[PDB]
Amino acid sequence: FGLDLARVETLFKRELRRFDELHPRSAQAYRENRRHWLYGAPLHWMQQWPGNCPLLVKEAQGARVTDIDGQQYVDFALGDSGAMFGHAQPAVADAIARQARRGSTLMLPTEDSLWVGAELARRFGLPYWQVTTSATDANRFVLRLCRMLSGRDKVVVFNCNYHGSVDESQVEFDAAGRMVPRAGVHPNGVRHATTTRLVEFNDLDALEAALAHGDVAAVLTEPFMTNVGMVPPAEGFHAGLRELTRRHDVALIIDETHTISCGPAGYSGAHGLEPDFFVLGKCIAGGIPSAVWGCSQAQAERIWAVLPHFRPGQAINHFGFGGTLAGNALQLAAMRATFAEVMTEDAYRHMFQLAAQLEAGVRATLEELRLPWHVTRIGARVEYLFMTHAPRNGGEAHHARNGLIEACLHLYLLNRGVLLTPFHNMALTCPATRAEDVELHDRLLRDCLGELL
Amino acid sequence: FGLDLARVETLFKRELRRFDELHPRSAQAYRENRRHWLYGAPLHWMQQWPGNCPLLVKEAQGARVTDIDGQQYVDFALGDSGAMFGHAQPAVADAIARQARRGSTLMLPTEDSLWVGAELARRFGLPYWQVTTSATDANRFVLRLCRMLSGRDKVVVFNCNYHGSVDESQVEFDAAGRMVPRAGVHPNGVRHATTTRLVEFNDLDALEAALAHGDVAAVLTEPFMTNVGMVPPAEGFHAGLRELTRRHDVALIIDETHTISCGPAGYSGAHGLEPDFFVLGKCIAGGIPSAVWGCSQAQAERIWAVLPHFRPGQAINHFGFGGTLAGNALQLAAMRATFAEVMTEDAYRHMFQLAAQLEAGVRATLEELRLPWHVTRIGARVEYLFMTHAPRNGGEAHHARNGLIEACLHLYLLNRGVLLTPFHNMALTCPATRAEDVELHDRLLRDCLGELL
Repeated sequence: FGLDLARVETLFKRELRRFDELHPRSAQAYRENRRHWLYGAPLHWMQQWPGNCPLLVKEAQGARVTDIDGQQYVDFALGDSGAMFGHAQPAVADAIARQARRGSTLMLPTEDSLWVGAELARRFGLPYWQVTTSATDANRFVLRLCRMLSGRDKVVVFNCNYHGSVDESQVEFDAAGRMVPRAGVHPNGVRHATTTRLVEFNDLDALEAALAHGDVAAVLTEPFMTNVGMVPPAEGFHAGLRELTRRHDVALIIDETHTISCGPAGYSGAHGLEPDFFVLGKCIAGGIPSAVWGCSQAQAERIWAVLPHFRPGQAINHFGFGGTLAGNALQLAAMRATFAEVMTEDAYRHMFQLAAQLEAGVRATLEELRLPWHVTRIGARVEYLFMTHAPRNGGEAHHARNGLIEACLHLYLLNRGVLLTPFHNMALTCPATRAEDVELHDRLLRDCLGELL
Repeated sequence: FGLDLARVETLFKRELRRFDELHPRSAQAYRENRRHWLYGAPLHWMQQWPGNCPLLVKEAQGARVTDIDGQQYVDFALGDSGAMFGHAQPAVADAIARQARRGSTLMLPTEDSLWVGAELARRFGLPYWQVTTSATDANRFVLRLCRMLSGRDKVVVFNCNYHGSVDESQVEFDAAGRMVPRAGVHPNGVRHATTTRLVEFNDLDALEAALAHGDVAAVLTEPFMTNVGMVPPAEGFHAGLRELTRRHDVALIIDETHTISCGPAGYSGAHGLEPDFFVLGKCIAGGIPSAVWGCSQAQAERIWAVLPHFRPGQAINHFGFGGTLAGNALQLAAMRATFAEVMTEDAYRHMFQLAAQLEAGVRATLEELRLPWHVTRIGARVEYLFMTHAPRNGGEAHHARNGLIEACLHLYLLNRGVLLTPFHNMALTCPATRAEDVELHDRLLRDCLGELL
């Protein structure tokens, strides 16, 4: 990857010692938290920050975080996109506080549901919506409904996708081109040959061959892959994807949980896509677990004919999906504030300007140092990969990842006051990001890479 | 069932008209919400309230709800248990408001995690914990870990269980005693013979026969069934369940999402159960979607052996579970307030007094009217079933449910100011419930049943 791995290891060890010295109270907290949390924090992913323990946060506002050791950071991680529009957005926090004090969960709608339903249809261009407690659940539930409406059992996913804890998606290609369980993800009692057809992104011939079996209920995809580094769609890919799925009467599900970085209507709105289903989680409810999903009228009519509107006196049933706290008053209040006050054209304009600045800086560093790496931007979200050219598909991209180099870069920045999400080589801008914060990122990355070379 | 169904239909039709007359603004709202929500509200379950639409809530506090028509209710539904300790509990709402203003989701712990971890271990008597965004997810993720640690693929569940949108649980017995997909729940590409063994509750011989195949990773159960009416465990059943699962090296997962009504440490802490895993969602975070799960020391050691603590520089992986907003700062603040200030001995004592009063009142009415029905209480939660004696198992219980009678009783009460969850024949008390609220329930139920007889 253009670096001396011994120099990376040397720097990394020094930065691990620096991390211990700078964050003693977080380290003390980790010793205590390891006594009662299975993985030393409430979520096992939190163990995967670089450094010997996760930081404990004292407070955060906008793009600023302060830890319990008093260290201050500019935050480009933003809750791994859960806080994409910044921490503690005042309209959203105010809406959450107000609604909590007048009922958070009633198993009933409020007036905010009226506003949000109409907003979702206006913004995202599909008429009918539902709310879940996570993007994962939106994907699971849409796939169930697609199986119900179509009578077909298989879902197409793309190699090196991520759609959450959707077990049918947890597959990869092995060296022989066979679909096998994703590395490190147990098959969990699923035989994926019965549930899933796997294809590489940007391969219309392979997609045709998969759909032609006649057993595919849906294609589930990001419109631009973001969970193996960034994989842009090739020229003509979306048009082909849309055409093939129409021809084979296969649902096209577009998951914008990350690609909502592209604009206020997502990638789909910015590029004229025509999804059958649209999924969006992570960032829309101020840090309350939530997602929305939407569908076309044509899909809605097929769903209603296999799951009719409930009749008076009918036997109660969940029908295998929904959730007790899904679509609750608190979620809807937070969503209303987010869509009305936060996810605006002006907000995105600012985010794009700062993200473009960050992208240009990374690119200049990669060019100057002659690294065989590249950087990509989708709106507010910027990521680099350790290969010379943009990947054609997820399988290609996967080879351009490295745990040690990633940990070293991330920790060097962390110890000097910049947080990057540990799961990506990405930076995300929000309305509170300032030009100085981008300059600090840029300088620190350049310093780190220069020390390595 | 001891009622003439034509008389029930007649009363129900009258109450449907009454509902329309009393709630015109909610009906107007429904017409609009059906344009933008697939099932006319954010969550499709909300269509299953009786009456021609779900009520739109204006505000709620404690056990009091006011709708957008200005109608006032006493609430024994409490968000279908999501608001078990009342609406707008002041310490929990204050904690949510405060935390929203200082960072709600950071992909990092806060100091609240220190207190909450220690509290969960103290309260529930298992040492190690994790947080999810729902009870469903806690169940799914525990089952994945049990498959990983055991190398076995099957889960045992009980007929007419409910554990959330856990696909492997969605089975029932047909008329021949064969395991088939649960009515109204599509198999979703699963062949359940490969994932699931089904037994009736309170049947140790059948349980032994299922475990003896050597292919069961776990038994998943409520300790007292609450989702088909109430099915108490028989004398000696828990002792047998614990012993058989030990003998077969099978994990016992106890789901307390409802049975937390039994007391501050759940049914398990009242009755000396020895769960390998303990799951609790719905009510612990003030209406923020959340759940916890805990495991024994012995299970922790087996999990760490298959999924070791993350190492610096290791390649990132979710391993198939967790979620982006799981274990977040906002959830932890709400849980801390709940466990510290809300789920107290005094709260439970109040809840039990009012629930015992409600139970005794229902029973007096059933006995006076000579209905072939019975009522059961587990702590704060009271439910009747349309059969003379407590059911021995879920299959028996399922025959003593009836959509039309249930809708009629629920609507009669709703139109006269008492909310009951539409999915059960249950009433739940909270610290804000008042004696007069119980008296109103008692009188209205007696009036309804008297009109029918």
